[PDB]
Amino acid sequence: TAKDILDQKINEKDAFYVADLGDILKKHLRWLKALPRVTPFYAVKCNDSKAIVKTLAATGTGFDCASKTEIQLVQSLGVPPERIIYANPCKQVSQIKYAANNGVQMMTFDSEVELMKVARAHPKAKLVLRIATDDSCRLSVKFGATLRTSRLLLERAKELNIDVVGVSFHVGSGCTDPETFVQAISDARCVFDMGAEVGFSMYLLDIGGGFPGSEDVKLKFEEITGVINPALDKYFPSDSGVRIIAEPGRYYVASAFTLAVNIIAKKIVLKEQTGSSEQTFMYYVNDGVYGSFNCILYDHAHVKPLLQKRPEKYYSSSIWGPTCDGLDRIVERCDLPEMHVGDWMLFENMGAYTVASTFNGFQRPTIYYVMSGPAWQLMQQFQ
Amino acid sequence: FYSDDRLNVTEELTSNDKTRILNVQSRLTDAKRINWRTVLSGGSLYIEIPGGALPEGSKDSFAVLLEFAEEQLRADHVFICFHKNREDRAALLRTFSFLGFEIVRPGHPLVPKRPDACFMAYTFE
Ligand SMILES: *Cc1c(COP(=O)(O)O)cnc(C)c1O
Ligand SMILES: [Mg+2]
Repeated sequence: TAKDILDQKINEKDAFYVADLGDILKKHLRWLKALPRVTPFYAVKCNDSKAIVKTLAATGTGFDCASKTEIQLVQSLGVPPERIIYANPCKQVSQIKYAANNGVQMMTFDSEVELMKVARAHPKAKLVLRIATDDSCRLSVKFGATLRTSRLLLERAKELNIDVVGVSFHVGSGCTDPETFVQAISDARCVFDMGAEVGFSMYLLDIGGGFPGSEDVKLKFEEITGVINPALDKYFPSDSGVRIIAEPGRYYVASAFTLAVNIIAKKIVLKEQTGSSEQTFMYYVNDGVYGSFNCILYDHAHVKPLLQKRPEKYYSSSIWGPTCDGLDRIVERCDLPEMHVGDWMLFENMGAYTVASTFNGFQRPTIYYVMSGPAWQLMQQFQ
Repeated sequence: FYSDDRLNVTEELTSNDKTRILNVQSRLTDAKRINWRTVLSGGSLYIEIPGGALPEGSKDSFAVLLEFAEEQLRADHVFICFHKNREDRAALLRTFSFLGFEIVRPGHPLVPKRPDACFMAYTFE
């Protein structure tokens, strides 16, 4: 179920993916056991593959869409508008207009401009005020409203007769301290209360995403939820009737995908100096940082290559993309056997922010989905 | 200089050139005014991100800038252009990524040939 389809596709060019839907079902069950009070709204931007969205639709998740395209896709799979939230940090009038025309109610905002645009194109929308979180991974621009701004925006909203029904926040994947959630939740409550003073009856809490997609991280998912749950019980008890949702992205899809790339070029580099004398290799593959490896440029990610052909002396080696750009370096240094043009290399945990572009002209790599018998039975359960 | 557009949140002035240079000042209420140097070429707007940290209210400033690019300019794309050799390159990339920008492949026809620069693009629907 793992490398069998991989090897089968190796035996009988272009870099391709093998994805395990069963792993995704596992992720969903795991979410159900870890956060029983929280409804997951899958962040489509993470991986907008039709099969993923269809699987999660069948299992009954919501959908965090960020554009007309994602909304159209999700709707074209039979998903009711009630399971969709439009949560783009920066929306245009036309976008919001499309949301209004197509039945989408839940929508985020963190600014007066977004608010006035919403009042302009989508009145009677159910607004969810996005609040900022502690930035200890960092960003160059502040996202989400401060508490003061939150109050002012609430007053402005009631002033514009717009309905504010809740609060959202988004810690992000760069989190190293689960405390960041608690604080945020605390703050959300403080905003909820503010709403009560303005005359709003808020019921929707959205704790966003940022939850890890693999165990190859420092802060595990269960370690985060184990801190989230008591925070929720304290600041948002069940008796209040609060509806709690989240916007997980990488958590659902990261570990389900394995990428196979092919070595398209090869160079030998010998460093000589009298007084190291070191022989190293560098390989060029048919994918890179402008393709599936944006994470190299985004998060300075350290990906680890895996031999599809496990064996041999090991040499210091580097792996590069096909663009020959100074930034298209996938692996700076790793120990590998001497490989050849035409050999394959595998990279695991490649489901999040990898696939899909259309702008660059780079056609989406082929994906092979695999589901075991029992996994397909469990799939048939939800549907 | 030529007065291009004036809104309640923006003031744009044009500088003389072949392709139209637009100095775009955002004026958000209770927020410091922000000047962006942009260029309009081939139905696309290219915005120069200046060295150093981005000013307060850069998010809303960019929101109104984008809205101006779609509504008034009727642009097909908006480009973020910045010096590749920055210590905060990844932070910028992440930021505009959140805003909806995607990394442009070096050598793309819609991007000028400058290997010392990073480009992200935003496409309207
Ligand atoms: C980017 C983003 C996410 C991403 O979630 P991940 O689990 O980190 O992939 C979720 N929600 C919103 C609103 C986002 O903008
Ligand atoms: Mg996640």
